Amino acid sequence: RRRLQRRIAGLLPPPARRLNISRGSEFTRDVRGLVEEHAQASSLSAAAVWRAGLLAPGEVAVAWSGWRPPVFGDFLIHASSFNNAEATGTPLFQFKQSDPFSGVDAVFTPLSLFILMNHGLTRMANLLYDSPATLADLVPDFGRLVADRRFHNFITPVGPLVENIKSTYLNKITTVVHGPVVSKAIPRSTVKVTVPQEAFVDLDAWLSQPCPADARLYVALTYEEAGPRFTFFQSSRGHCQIMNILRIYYSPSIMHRYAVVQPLHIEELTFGAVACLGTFSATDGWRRSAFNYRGSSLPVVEIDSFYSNVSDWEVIL
Amino acid sequence: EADNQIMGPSSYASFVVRGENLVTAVSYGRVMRTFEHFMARIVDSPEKAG
Amino acid sequence: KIHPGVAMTVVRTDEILSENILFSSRASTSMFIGTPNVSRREARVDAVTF
Amino acid sequence: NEGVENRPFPYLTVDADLLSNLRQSAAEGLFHSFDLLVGKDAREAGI
Amino acid sequence: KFEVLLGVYTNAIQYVRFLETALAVSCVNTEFKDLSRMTDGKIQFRISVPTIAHGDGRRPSKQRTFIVVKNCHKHHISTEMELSMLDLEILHSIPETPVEYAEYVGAVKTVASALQFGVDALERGLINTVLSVKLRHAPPMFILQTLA
Amino acid sequence: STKSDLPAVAAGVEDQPRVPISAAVIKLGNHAVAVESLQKMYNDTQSPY
Repeated sequence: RRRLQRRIAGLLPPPARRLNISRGSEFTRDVRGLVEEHAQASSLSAAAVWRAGLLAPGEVAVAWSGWRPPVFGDFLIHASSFNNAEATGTPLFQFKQSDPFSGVDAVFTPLSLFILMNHGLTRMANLLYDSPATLADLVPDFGRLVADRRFHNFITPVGPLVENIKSTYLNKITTVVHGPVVSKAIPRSTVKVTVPQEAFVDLDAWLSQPCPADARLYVALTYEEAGPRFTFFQSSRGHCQIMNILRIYYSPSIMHRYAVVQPLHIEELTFGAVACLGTFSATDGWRRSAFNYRGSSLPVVEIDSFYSNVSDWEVIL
Repeated sequence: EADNQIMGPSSYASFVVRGENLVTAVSYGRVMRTFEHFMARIVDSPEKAG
Repeated sequence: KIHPGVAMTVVRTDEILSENILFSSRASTSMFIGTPNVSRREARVDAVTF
Repeated sequence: NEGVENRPFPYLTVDADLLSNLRQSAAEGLFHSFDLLVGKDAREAGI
Repeated sequence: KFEVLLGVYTNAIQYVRFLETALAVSCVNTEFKDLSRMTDGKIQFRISVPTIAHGDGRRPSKQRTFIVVKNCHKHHISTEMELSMLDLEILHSIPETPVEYAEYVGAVKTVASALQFGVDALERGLINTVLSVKLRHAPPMFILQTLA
Repeated sequence: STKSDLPAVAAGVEDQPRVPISAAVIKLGNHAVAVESLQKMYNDTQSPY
């Protein structure tokens, strides 16, 4: 009954949320304990681990805040299939391979996906990948898998890259599949998801009341007449709205697909699919930039502060 | 009713590249105006606020 | 441009940006000044909203 | 336009406030070269 | 051949108060700690209305007494500064190299600037609140000219 | 009485010294009113006055 007191005194304390500040010039111990957050990294010493508290269970606590650590999904890829000059924050799209026991993976950035679709944006695609044939056999039968319009249920978005070690023959990437996208380096710095500007469109800008707490990034494969395209939507609504909103936005191209060809078949009838990619702050995100290569540059959409959270593929019609 | 004269500086100011600025100028070619205040501001007592 | 049988009367509204004076008397209100509270609100992925 | 180095310098405090019509100037481009840092990104960058 | 930088300048933020500005003549102020504890305030007046008796026969109004009560207007004011997690995890960490020490006093400078910015935003919000209290409790002059 | 209620209505307003603040004070007869401006305080923060 007193052992329970000493135990419940340790299991009691929630983090002190409010605090009576007196003067901002004071910077006393209470406000430092409010602003201090423990790191996921320290040097391998006894004092550094025992002060950073790396061995704490569940979270990192020196010796439940709305903060959870992320989860990494590491893939091993053919090093020719992934141009290593790409930045940290680019959304990768792992193709579910038809090989039964293959331990090698086939990820795609959307730039590498563009030369897969078609076979400035095209200039940076062909400068980043001089070879449209070593990716045309990663998918073994692209013409069949698109001509029966089942390409959307084979591509699993795995969120953005965070760290990529450049090995020579078989490349190892570390992505973030779910949660808060943040770097793991010895100086920690911010990671920003970069999507190409010509591919990225907006949805509040296309429509031109309330402000939400977060906006959700959407990816959208769609089967047109001239091949598939990977547009990237950003929306601040909910999903069940966005299905009807993109049905309105594609209601031109739905009539165009029924018009320029008549679907005598039955597997052609789907018109793309959309999958949520996660939430970011709806206020100051997607500040544009340009991704500078050795000789050229494409304009890029640099979404800061991503919470990666993949959803599944829902058809559009 | 205007006054006829104002006091003012007679000579131009003197910005001469001293030794450490010259070393930066020789190595990288980038000179800091008043490098001495950089040394007093981020080496000896950087915590003193502006 | 012939006149119909009706005659409309237009109503508009006009916005006039003034620069107002403001008087207030001595000791008009008594004010109960509280205390400042600081608190975080939403610890997102890289920034904690104080 | 994003031309600034954005490094943590030892900055100098001046006597004269410069704050008048500032966001209005940066909205229309009185300055050729500048960088706006809002909230989170207003930290000094790493060496 | 060198490119020179000629100086790195910044603005010194002026510190305002409420008792130092001249709007505080229009109000008296009380440091009341337990204002979240308070729910309602009340000033109750009693004003006896005297009268003069007449000579003629009218209905004589007797001695009257007006009692009015005046209630308090609570005001809440709040802005949101944001700090990056990176400066905070640098702040809890111990520096051992002078490079990390430079980054450490940089993050300390960032968080201290944020703290004085927070109290400065509450100080400006106080005077904004007082001005809105006055500008809601003020009719224009072309009503008080008739009611004078 | 009003002369006996004068410390009673003076709760915490009198046990205070008088420090000077700056104020542009004009005179309208017997009043000594103080015309001031605070658009300096609102032109820093880019808020409409």
